Amino acid sequence: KDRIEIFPSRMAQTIMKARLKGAQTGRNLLKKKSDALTLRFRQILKKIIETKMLMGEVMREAAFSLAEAKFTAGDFSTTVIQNVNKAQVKIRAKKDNVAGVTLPVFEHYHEGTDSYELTGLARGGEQLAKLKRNYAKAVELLVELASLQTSFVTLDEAIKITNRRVNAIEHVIIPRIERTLAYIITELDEREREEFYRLKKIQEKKKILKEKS
Amino acid sequence: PGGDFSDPVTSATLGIVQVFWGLDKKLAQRKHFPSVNWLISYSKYMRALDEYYDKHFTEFVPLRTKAKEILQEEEDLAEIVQLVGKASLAETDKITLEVAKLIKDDFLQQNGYTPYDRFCPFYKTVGMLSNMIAFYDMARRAVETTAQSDNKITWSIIREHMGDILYKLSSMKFKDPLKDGEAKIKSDYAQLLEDMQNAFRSLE
Amino acid sequence: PGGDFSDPVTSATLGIVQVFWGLDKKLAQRKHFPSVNWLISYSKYMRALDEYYDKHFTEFVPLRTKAKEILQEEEDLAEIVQLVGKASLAETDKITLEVAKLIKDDFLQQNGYTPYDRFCPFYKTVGMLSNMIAFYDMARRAVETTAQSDNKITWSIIREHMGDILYKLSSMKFKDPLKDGEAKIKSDYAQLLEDMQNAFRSLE
Amino acid sequence: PGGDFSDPVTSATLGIVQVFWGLDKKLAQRKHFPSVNWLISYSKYMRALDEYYDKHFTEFVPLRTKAKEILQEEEDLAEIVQLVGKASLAETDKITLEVAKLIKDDFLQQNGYTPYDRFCPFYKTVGMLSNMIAFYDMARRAVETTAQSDNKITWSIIREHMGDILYKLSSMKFKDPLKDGEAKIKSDYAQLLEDMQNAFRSLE
Amino acid sequence: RGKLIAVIGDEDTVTGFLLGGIGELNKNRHPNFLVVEKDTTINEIEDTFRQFLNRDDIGIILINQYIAEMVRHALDAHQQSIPAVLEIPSKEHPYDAAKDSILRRARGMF
Ligand SMILES: Nc1ncnc2c1ncn2[C@@H]1O[C@H](COP(=O)(O)OP(=O)(O)O)[C@@H](O)[C@H]1O
Repeated sequence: KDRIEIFPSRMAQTIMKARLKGAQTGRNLLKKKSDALTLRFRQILKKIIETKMLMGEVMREAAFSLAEAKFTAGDFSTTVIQNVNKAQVKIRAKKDNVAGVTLPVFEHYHEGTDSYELTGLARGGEQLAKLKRNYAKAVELLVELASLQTSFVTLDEAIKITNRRVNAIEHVIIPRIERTLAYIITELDEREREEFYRLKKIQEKKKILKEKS
Repeated sequence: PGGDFSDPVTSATLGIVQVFWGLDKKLAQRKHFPSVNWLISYSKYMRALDEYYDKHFTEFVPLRTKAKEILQEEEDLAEIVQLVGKASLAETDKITLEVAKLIKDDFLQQNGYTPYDRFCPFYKTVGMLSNMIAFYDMARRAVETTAQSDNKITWSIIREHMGDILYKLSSMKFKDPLKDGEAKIKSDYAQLLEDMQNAFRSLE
Repeated sequence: PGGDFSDPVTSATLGIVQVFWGLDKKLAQRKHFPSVNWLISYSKYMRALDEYYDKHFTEFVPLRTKAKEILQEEEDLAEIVQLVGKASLAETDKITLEVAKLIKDDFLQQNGYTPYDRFCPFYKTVGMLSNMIAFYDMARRAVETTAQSDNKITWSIIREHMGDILYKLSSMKFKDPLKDGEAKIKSDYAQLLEDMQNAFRSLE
Repeated sequence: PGGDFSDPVTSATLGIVQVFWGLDKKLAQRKHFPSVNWLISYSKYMRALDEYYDKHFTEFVPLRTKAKEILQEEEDLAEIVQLVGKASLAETDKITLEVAKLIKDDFLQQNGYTPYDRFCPFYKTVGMLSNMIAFYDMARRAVETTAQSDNKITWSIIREHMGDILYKLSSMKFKDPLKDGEAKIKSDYAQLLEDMQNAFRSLE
Repeated sequence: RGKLIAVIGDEDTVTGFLLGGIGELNKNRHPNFLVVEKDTTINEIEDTFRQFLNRDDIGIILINQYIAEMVRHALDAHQQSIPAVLEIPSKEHPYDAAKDSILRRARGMF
């Protein structure tokens, strides 16, 4: 509403002033935390763009380098798509604190259970070896970029929540407290003007009696 | 007249008296007794009492000073932990909070309707405060010196190691000055001090 | 003076009278008439009229208590929506808000300078309230019995399914008590109920 | 009290007076002198000085309206540059945010502890404002004509094609009104105008 | 450990990522891939992506960019974080900064 339900008195005035000061210090705390998260967001965006560009050029490298190692082992398409026992890249979740928020990122626990060991010892050697080296490094780099994107998303939503809280404390709460402070000042000023009138009446009656008697 | 600090009687009185023991309504609502504010109360005799303490209890004034500093730092941190929520806090802030809670719950808080906490002699008071402040100093030093070394010490691997030293402190207020005595209680407190010293020497 | 209900005459009268119809300027500026507050008003004759309503209308006190509860829950929802937005809300709260808005805009509001709303008999009042609480019950039951299921009939489904029914629920107030009569009004209100019930069978 | 225009005296005097030069302390701490706010100040005598200006300084009122527009636009473009990252800047807005700063630093700022800036006659004032707003106009048209022409001009080319024109603009406020006459300063400003026009045609 | 990477590319890309070392079969013999050519339709694409998401062990879903070009509706509706989803370029069409769902939230900051 336009005011807080309280009764005008010189005790309600200090209570309301305490409330106002507390609210407008909390506002500054939240306004600092939001800009911390915002700086982190603007950094994550830039380095995500750079990692995107570099992994894209790496992907084009791998695209033009696939054919030469393909030319040395026949056609292992059925071999690769039907024979898959156990992938040896794994991923786990870890946290990273930023101003109280817990961004989730990824840890790359490197497992080893290599099934692709036959791989034509005499039909495809260094070619396929460097090929899987390339693509494993690419897998790890894109793991890094995925962790960056996960951070990005959680940070982006927490920024919105904190800005909503700041705007609420700034547009809804503090104006209401200030309104119910101005009202209390007015009402105390109004209580004083009645005691003044009563005392002036008493004095007037005194100075009427003493003179007519 | 409702709780106003500017009642004409209360404002006329505060200009004359030298000691003011204040009333905390929030403490009387949570049933913490005696409900002394300890942040608006004052005494103007703490400089005329100096040569009495410097002759009878020569180690009390530093304990009083440090206790008051701890109780103010806790109030500074409280309205921060309220908004953000104690996630990102230095370990020294954790120790400040968890020693201030001890001081509040076990030293300042007293029960007059019990046969041991009805009248607490001053040797009991000084002993309790001395042991609590000694623990504070030891914990803070431990966490402060091994700050960037290996095996970073924290408040959590202190509450693990010494969990029963943190219980003889939270139960110093149950000794009785008429079933026990002066030398008995003093011996107990000295033994507890040696215990916590040994624990802080072993852990660190 | 000033719209302040804390002036001497209002304070003197409110301790004398048994009914209190308190008007609001916020509702008067939007031309929401009559501008009764419905949150500060009261009547101390609500228990003395139980016999009359039981003997004559007999289906009204339930409707009244239900409508009062809806209007009271909406104001708890609104002061939260004002600070954290309308996204933290369950589906039953999204139903309470819309039903309370329907009640406020098409039951409590009554433009008295029109040929249809200059006077509203009590049978028309109970009929409108019946048809407005039946929808509340049906919608809440539908959103609640298929909650854990994967079909999840929510308020937006109910709203895009029945956009032909909500308009009739809002236009229930345009029925002349004089040009239409009692029988035609009662029949139309009994037909809108069947329309509602069939439309609510349609989405299950 | 504390810069609060609600005291009865301040409210009355602002209700009465027609001009209000708002001196600010914030601008004084930045060494911006004369520290007039230019955003809360006003003057309601601008329609009485219309025969005077139109008879003596005919080409002034348009420059006044333009300068006020520019100084307001540089200010209500504040969150656009903070809540966004200075990059989503339409070339019109780059031109603004630069020429408005040119005005703030070389027209609105005056230094009395000099031999040339104690007194600024009005012919010098209208000359210094006409050259600046003429620049603004030409540099803004040069951009918004080649909007889609494969020869996109931005402030980066404008600031390199005219690197001495901009200095001479920022050096207009050193022409002494006593050691240099009035015809001399008029001819200097006209020469600067024609050089601006040339160096803007040698860019298209 | 607790989560595995997962692919949706083509035969050449899934074999490239098996060479990298990813590609796994469910205990139901379901793969971490669904190869797409001139054969299958987009309803299969979208319910495959749906069962990719709802599967509560997948953390990093790679999808070639030219695959996601018509199922942008399926992945734009994705708004959570941990089911990470990266669109990948290749020689047919390299990386395009326009049709990204993670540069979706960078409006203005460019
Ligand atoms: N129930 C109503 N229906 C239509 N108009 C109304 C209604 N109540 C008030 N008004 C309008 O609002 C104005 C309120 O005036 P009035 O009833 O005299 O209030 P007051 O006596 O408090 O001044 C009227 O002029 C009327 O036009």
